[PDB]
Amino acid sequence: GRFVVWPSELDSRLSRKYGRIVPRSIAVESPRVEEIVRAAEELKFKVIRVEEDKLNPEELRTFGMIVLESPYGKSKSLKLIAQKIREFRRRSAGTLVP
Repeated sequence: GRFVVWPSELDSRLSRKYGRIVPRSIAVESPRVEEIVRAAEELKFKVIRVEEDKLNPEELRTFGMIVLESPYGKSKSLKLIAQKIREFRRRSAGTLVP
C-alpha cells in the first residue's frame, strides 16, 4: 500500500529504540534518500513524494522522507530496499574490502 520511508528505519548504525525497523543483518549503513529512491525505483515501487531538508547546524542536520506505494507490506518493502542498496553499493565499489 502507501506508506512513508524514513532512512533511519533501515540504518544498521542505529538501535531499534532509535528507529531501526529492519533486522540488523539486512540493514545498511547510512542509507541516503537518493539511494532509497533509486532502490524503490529499481523494485518498481511508485515514488509519490521525496522530501529532503539540510540545515546548517546535530542529529537534526538532515531530514529526509520518501512516500512510496508498494505491492508489498512496509516491513517486506523495507527489507527489499535495504538489499537493493547493498547491491548498488557493491556494484559501484567493484570490491569487497576497502
